[PDB]
Amino acid sequence: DKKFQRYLARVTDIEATDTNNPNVNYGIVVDCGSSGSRVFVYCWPRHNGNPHDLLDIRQMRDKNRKPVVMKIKPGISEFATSPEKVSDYISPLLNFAAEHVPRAKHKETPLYILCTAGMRILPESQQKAILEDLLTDIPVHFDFLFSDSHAEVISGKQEGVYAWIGINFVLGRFEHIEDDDEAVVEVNIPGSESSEAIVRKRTAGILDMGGVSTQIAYEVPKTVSFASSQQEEVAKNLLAEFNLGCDVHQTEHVYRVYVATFLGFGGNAARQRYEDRIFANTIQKNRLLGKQTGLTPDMPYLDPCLPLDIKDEIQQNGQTIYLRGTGDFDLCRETIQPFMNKTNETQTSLNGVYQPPIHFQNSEFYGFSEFYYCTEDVLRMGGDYNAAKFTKAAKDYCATKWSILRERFDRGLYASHADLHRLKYQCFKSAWMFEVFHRGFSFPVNYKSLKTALQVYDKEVQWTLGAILYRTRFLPLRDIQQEAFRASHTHW
Ligand SMILES: *[C@@H]1O[C@H](CO)[C@@H](O[C@@H]2O[C@H](CO)[C@@H](O)[C@H](O)[C@H]2NC(C)=O)[C@H](O)[C@H]1NC(C)=O
Repeated sequence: DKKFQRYLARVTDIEATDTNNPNVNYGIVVDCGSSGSRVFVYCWPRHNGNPHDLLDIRQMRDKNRKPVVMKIKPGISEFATSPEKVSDYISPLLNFAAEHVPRAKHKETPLYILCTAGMRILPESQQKAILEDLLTDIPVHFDFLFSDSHAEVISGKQEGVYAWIGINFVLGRFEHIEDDDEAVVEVNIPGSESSEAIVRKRTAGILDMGGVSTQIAYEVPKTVSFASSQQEEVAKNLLAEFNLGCDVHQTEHVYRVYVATFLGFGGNAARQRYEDRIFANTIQKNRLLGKQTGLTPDMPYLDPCLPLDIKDEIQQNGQTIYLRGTGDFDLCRETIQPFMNKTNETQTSLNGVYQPPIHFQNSEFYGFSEFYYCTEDVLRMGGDYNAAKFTKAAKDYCATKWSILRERFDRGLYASHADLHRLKYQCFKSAWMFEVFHRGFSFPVNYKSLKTALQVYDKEVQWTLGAILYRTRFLPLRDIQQEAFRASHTHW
């Protein structure tokens, strides 16, 4: 009903942004990643004066009814030693934005340049060099609102928060009241009595398993009781407390969000760590004294995490170890358990990192990247996750002879996104996905509220959307509280 209407509205309301309307305002965000940089132009109409409503921010739409986006390579981090050269590298992006945003609105349009992993690993001295060249150079060539705070290297925690804001915004979870169809939660605002709890729309957490890293972000509605003051020190760094509303004295839009990123716990990284131990363990006595030493193709290591009868090899330090897949999904899950790096500490997930309790019976999550590729690309069951249906299909895929899988791949049976790498490593990654989810993060096997997906309302999740939404959160104060800040004239 209201979900279908919102679903239908976002897909069909793509009419080009009316640049001739003086009541539209604009904002610009640059995502400075490692592989490159992208710019997004967002617009919104005048705020309706309701303190409970956020801005109606949307991607700008050109005359062709396309999102106003441009991308360039290879990224800003490459100029670690050429900071003076950086302002010309982002010039194609700002000229692109200046074209679409009306000249009259440039002075009132903010520009935000937020850099992620590419700049995080540079020496701090060189990070500051790049920001300063942008800060001193851009204001002369463009009229956008650009200050020291507008150019920044954001942390991975901030990136997770912004992405969490982005998805919940498009899903309408910050629209309050009219939650008649949607689910609601009881919230304890940080630093407030237990009887001051409020009731508002439940939010959706995000699970993202990339090639290298796995990320998890969700809201912690209820007060958390920590076991140790030290545990709280760790949790401090994994918890974000912010206010999305314009009134700092209201609490309706105050959220506590947990964000954790696990380097080396992505699908591909896990497979590499697994192969590393197979390679290292060649000189273990059990491997040497058996017939799975792996030193020649006639005595290969039998890998249950590979499709049945596939022949693979590990090359490292000039040596070579030969493998043969036995396609045992359940045995693969047991083998890769150690690589989650779980400890015996309570309230911890991967790598012994603290995790706030999840109200599983009253929660929902979206699964991105491998969570979707491992359910859809070959198993063809993306969307609502069901452990029983997934484990069965995953088991059957792994037990299928490599030649049969290979023959089906050539006939086009699988998703057009699936390549031979997907066909080969689906088994390991499906089992890794299953274990990270159900024993890494401890989601119940019967969990019914996970939806794997590639996009939401037929559009990619823009963490830049959560960034613009957070940075512009006070603009509604103009339309609303003009009186509160009226100048007081003195009669001397
Ligand atoms: C998983 O845990 C293992 C240890 O249980 C980590 O391996 C250690 O990494 C440190 C680097 O900080 C080395 O100094 C140790 O020698 C390693 N020990 C062993 C036995 O290899 C490993 O880095 C962890 N994995 C991830 C992805 O964090």
